[PDB]
Amino acid sequence: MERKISRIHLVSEPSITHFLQVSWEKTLESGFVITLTDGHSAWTGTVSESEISQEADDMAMEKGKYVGELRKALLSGAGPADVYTFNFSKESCYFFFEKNLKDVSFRLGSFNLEKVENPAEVIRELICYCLDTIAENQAKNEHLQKENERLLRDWNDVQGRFEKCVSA
Amino acid sequence: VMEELEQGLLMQPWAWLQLAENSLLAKVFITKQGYALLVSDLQQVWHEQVDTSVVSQRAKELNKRLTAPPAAFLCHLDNLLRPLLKDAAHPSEATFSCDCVADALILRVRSELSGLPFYWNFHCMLASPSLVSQHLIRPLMGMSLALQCQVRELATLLHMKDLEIQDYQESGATLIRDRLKTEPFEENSFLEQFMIEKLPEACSIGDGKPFVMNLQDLYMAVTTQEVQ
Repeated sequence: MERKISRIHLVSEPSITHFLQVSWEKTLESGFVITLTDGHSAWTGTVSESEISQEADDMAMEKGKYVGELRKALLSGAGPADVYTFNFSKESCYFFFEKNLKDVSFRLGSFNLEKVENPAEVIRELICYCLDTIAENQAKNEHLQKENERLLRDWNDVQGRFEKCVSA
Repeated sequence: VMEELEQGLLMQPWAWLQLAENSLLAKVFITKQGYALLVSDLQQVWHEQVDTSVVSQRAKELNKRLTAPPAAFLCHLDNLLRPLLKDAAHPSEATFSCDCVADALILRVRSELSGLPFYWNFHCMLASPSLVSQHLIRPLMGMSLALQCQVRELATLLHMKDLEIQDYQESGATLIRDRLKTEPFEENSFLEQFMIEKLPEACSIGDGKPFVMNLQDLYMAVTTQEVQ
């Protein structure tokens, strides 16, 4: 069970950012669930193994390469030089992302999301997940810093004893 | 536009193409307005000229999901093809295949662009008698005549050198090294020896690789002179 939250700039209104959370069990190959939000209303959708396999077959692409490209585009895996452009038609509830390639654009994925009646629940769940992960990271950092300080003190003591021994 | 593409194709050198155990000789000229292609296999010559509308339609039909202006498509095709044609043994990224229709030829090219598939298809009809003649026969004719003139000039130079060697031998000292002696040159004897011995291998066309590898500069010069 893993989930990643990313920020995106929809071309329709490139002034206010949106947040997309994608969660998967083991890898994106089997499938995942995606949820787009902007702070007021949210949409949700799911992609299964059959859907991703069909999309890859339509692309005449290797499954591994397609999975890697999807991971790069959705999990904010921006490379040294690569731009991905996303857009979500609200009227048709159709969200699709393409790989802009310097005046030649290659559409990468497209799905139809359903407007969830309750956006408050999903926003609250996202906030709760963020708070949990930040607390866990803070605890891990504190523990690691304490361990590093203790190890540094021990190393200093051992170095001093070694200097004394070599002198004697 | 049309004349520009025709002239660009005419003033281009032949390149070697290897695809699925088959070999071809290809001339390509790309431009923002369209492209011209002339392929051959030493038995038949196919020519295809495509403008903006046709390239756009074919790209949309083949690449269902590649929206781009036709000029960008032409530029990408040029960037993909020209380096491969210019130099062989290039990093293998452009795969080619040829399907011989009863009348036409379908050349399918599949390549990678930033890790994404890129397909294109050349639908080449049989080259017109005038185009094939102007592109192969007359230029080859000029190269043959130019090489004959070169051989004649080299024979004259050999005659001068042989005369001067005779002058040295008539009044001169012995050779420091005797292994450097050379017999007098005879045009008839040399021609007969070459024809009898090395013509079978010298004239072996094979699949066309030696022609592109050896004397493309002479072909380009002859074609450029013919243009003027």
